[PDB]
Amino acid sequence: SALGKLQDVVNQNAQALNTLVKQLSSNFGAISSVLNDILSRLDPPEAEV
Amino acid sequence: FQPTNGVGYQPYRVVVLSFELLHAPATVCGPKKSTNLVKNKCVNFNFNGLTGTGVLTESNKKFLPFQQFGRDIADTTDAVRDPQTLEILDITPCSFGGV
Amino acid sequence: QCVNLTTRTQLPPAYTNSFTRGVYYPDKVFRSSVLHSTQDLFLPFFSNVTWFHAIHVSGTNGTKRFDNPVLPFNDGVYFASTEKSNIIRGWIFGTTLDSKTQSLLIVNNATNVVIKVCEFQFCNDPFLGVYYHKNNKSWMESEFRVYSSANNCTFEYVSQPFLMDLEGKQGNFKNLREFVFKNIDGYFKIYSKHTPINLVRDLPQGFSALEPLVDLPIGINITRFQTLLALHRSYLTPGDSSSGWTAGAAAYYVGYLQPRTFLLKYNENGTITDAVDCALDPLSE
Amino acid sequence: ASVYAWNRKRISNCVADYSVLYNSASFSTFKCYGVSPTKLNDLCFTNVYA
Ligand SMILES: *[C@@H]1O[C@H](CO)[C@@H](O)[C@H](O)[C@H]1NC(C)=O
Ligand SMILES: *[C@@H]1O[C@H](CO)[C@@H](O)[C@H](O)[C@H]1NC(C)=O
Ligand SMILES: *[C@@H]1O[C@H](CO)[C@@H](O)[C@H](O)[C@H]1NC(C)=O
Ligand SMILES: *[C@@H]1O[C@H](CO)[C@@H](O)[C@H](O)[C@H]1NC(C)=O
Ligand SMILES: *[C@@H]1O[C@H](CO)[C@@H](O)[C@H](O)[C@H]1NC(C)=O
Ligand SMILES: *[C@@H]1O[C@H](CO)[C@@H](O)[C@H](O)[C@H]1NC(C)=O
Ligand SMILES: *[C@@H]1O[C@H](CO)[C@@H](O)[C@H](O)[C@H]1NC(C)=O
Repeated sequence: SALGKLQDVVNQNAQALNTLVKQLSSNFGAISSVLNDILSRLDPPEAEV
Repeated sequence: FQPTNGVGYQPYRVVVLSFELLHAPATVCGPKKSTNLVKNKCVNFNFNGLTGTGVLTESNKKFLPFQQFGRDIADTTDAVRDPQTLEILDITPCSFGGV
Repeated sequence: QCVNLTTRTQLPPAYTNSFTRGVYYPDKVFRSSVLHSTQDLFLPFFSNVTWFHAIHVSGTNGTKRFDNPVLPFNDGVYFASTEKSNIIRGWIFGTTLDSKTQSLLIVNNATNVVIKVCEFQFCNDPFLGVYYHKNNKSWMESEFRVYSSANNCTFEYVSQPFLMDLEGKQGNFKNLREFVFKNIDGYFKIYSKHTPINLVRDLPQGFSALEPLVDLPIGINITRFQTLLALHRSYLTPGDSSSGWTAGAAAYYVGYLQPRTFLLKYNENGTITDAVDCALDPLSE
Repeated sequence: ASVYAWNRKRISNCVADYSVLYNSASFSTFKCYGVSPTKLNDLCFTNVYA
């Protein structure tokens, strides 16, 4: 535990990247998160919404 | 059924095949088709319900006898087993970047 | 062939603690060296389950402990039986058990397994029958008085025939069979795991990952179930169909699942080697 | 069977290949009622009475 800052920087970057990746599987108030299922199983207007 | 009558007094074995939908999950359905295994090319694949785009290499990730799909620490599709032949493939997106 | 058995005293059941058991694979996804955190129905750690007894010894002055109550079915059953002579031999899952609704019949008799789904008129004490002979020395499955009548059935299932041991071996228990029965979205998914054992008392400590076995699409509303044990009618105990039956030596544990978060630990091959709870102790949280 | 004792043949848990019925030359009537015989290869059912 001597090079704490050099490891903490990499850990923070990895956590930021992981959060950015995981923010793709959220509904955000929509029906689902996959776009093709949304545009296939729904009418054009609600799909675009 | 005397074998001397006309064409209107002969046996007619009739089948009354019917179809109906209950609330239980469907267990009898029609057949499905399959294409060739074109690997080492960024194509569109759909094995059993999942979609995606990317080359399909032949990696060495050994799955369990009952496991079918495969993911990573990022929770993304990475390796799908072929249904016909028990050969674990590997999914990796093809070339992309800036010029 | 319904027959109400007699000569069976009453006694308050025991409660043995479950030492970190009841962890099964939630899905069919492969993960290598991933500390995945899932949320599904599991058994809380360090929770005691009901210990049903089934024994008949000379010390027992006419008790003949043969327990098979109609237990409830809330969300799942962590069925675990420590057998040595193959006593637990099926289950009679159902909803009403009065020949009005369907009931899942899973019984592995002498030949093979028959997963039948039909409307049956069950008795008040279902069991199997194995008769011992003093001339050729062979245990034979004779009595099959589980139900009394059939009706218009549904999707059934059979398997290839085989022969088990069917012998009253002496000594401590040598087998352990764990099961998890979940029923959601018209899917009665069953998990299983068979590990050896050399214990003679309450469920041992350890950890095992139960693998999926079958996903029969039956679509029922099972909310109450029971067990299917087997007696050991031999030349020793005399009498009739109501009195004079042995019970062997076996025991089965029954637990109930509850919704709670768990933290799994996948190995470098895909097998769960260890898991931790989320709501047990502050360190676990 | 007989006309008053028509025996049913409820069958499930299979893969029904309908491409063998209408591609035959041994029947006399194939008057399906609103099932699109050429489209039966993409419709799933629960029980098939016979
Ligand atoms: C499917 O059939 C092919 C030959 O047509 C065979 O090579 C393959 O092993 C079969 N798959 C299974 C799962 O039996
Ligand atoms: C067993 O007892 C129950 C309740 O007393 C009764 O309904 C049932 O008919 C009895 N069984 C037989 C075989 O008579
Ligand atoms: C065992 O479980 C029962 C549940 O009804 C209850 O007495 C208590 O939670 C436990 N008791 C002991 C002594 O473990
Ligand atoms: C076991 O069950 C099968 C299936 O019903 C049956 O064919 C066989 O005769 C049974 N065997 C005994 C010993 O009851
Ligand atoms: C074994 O002996 C019993 C008792 O007589 C008899 O019923 C049975 O058929 C015998 N079985 C064989 C395989 O000899
Ligand atoms: C079986 O028969 C009962 C009563 O005649 C009927 O209500 C039910 O729909 C039938 N089919 C089943 C249970 O699959
Ligand atoms: C994982 O699988 C490899 C391949 O056989 C094996 O050598 C290794 O021991 C396994 N790891 C275990 C069992 O923990």
